[PDB]
Amino acid sequence: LCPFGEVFNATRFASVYAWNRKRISNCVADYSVLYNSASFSTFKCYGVSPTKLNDLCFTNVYADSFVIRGDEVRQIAPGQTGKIADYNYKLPDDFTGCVIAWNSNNLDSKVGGNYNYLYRLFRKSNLKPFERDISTEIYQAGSTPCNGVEGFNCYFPLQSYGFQPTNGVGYQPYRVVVLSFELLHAPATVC
Amino acid sequence: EVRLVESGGGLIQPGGSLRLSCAASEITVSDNYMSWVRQAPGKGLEWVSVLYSGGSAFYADSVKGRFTISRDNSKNTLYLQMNSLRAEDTAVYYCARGDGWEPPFDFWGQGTLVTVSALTQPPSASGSPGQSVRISCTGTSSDVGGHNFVSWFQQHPGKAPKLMIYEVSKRPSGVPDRFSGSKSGNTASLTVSGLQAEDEADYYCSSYAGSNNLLFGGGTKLTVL
Ligand SMILES: *[C@@H]1O[C@H](CO)[C@@H](O)[C@H](O)[C@H]1NC(C)=O
Repeated sequence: LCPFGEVFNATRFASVYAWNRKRISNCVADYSVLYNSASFSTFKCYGVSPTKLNDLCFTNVYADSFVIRGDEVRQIAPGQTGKIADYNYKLPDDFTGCVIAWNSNNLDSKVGGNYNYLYRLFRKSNLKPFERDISTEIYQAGSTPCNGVEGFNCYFPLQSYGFQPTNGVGYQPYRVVVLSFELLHAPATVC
Repeated sequence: EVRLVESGGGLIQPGGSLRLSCAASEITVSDNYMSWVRQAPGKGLEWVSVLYSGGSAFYADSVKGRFTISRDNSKNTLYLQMNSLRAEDTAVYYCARGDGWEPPFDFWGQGTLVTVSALTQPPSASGSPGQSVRISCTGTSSDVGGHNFVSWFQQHPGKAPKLMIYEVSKRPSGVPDRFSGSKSGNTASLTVSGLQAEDEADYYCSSYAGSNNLLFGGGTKLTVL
């Protein structure tokens, strides 16, 4: 049995800018059980159906997971733009796979704010699909070099979400899992 | 010097077209959130468009499909192409750095006039010199009451708005600490204490409202009596 529980029920999730990727292989995957396994608020598959996923085999399955704002979940889809799609986690236009999300306010918000979850707010250019950027150099927003010194036009590139339990639903944390289905010239190991 | 300098403008008939320019100094347009904000004569502020450092563009519902934001990195200049103009596009158009909530509109151009032929604030408020006044800004749980992306602006006649408070209670460098921002439930408040004649001005609140909607209050005129 594929260790989906390890991904979906992990105690901590990654920050979106440092999104985690888990490789799943050599196992049987029941995606109908996965679909019905909890109340997910988002469960959208692109080019595939979870019922038809049960009759397919893949070389590897990849599960990307992270936390974002509720208002940002729509950016975890092919063809989207915004601070998450552009600078944190980018799906390809031709994405095949599934996107699953659920409200995680009970786990990831703190009274006073959970500042452990971050996203990249400043970046010179957009991310390529499935690119990950974990640099934290002070970001030069003007003509004057920063030399590692924060100040006017010189910004730490990551921002904390600061999730609080009293946030409105759209600003509460949502845990997200993206499933990608890989086909290599190699024996199938996930069926 | 840090500058944002608009050009272009004038009088157009409905269905006409105009392109505005915003030439920056020190601020690097291609590396920043850059926006246009407009103000119809005698009225409040309305966010128009933002251009992201990576090239993504977003637009207010009122202009989507008619306006286009763009830039020339070699000229360090931001542009607003405005097509299919209507009478209701009449406004002073400001460029500004920021997206209006994260990061806030901290730096503003001078404005340029184009003529084509919600958050609840009290219309007015007053206080006495050295005393205090509280300006309220009432939203809903999906904006003011749902997050901390609330800003406050001061605007004097003939000048661009000036960022006074961001993130509910944070003051930009140089803003006097007798300007204080807070929030209770769905209502944000700007408290101005130690009131001085120069505090006479219009004050606007702003809040992100989700789905790339940026809201401004209708403005409060502050009289110091
Ligand atoms: C996560 O845990 C719940 C409760 O323990 C369980 O019902 C669910 O099937 C688990 N999810 C996965 C993907 O294993």
